[PDB]
Amino acid sequence: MTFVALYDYVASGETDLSFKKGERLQIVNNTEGDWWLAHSLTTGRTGYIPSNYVAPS
Repeated sequence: MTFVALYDYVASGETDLSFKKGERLQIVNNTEGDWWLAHSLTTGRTGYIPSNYVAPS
């Protein structure tokens, strides 16, 4: 499922994914939690993102 970033996000660790507002991100894993594993359709990188920064697209 594809979500779209509502805000910019700047990563702070090894495992999260930076992204820009409007970037489209594929869900890799959102089975549970506030942090989701996502895959960017702009960069192709995969990492954890804050779920409250994205909405379905």
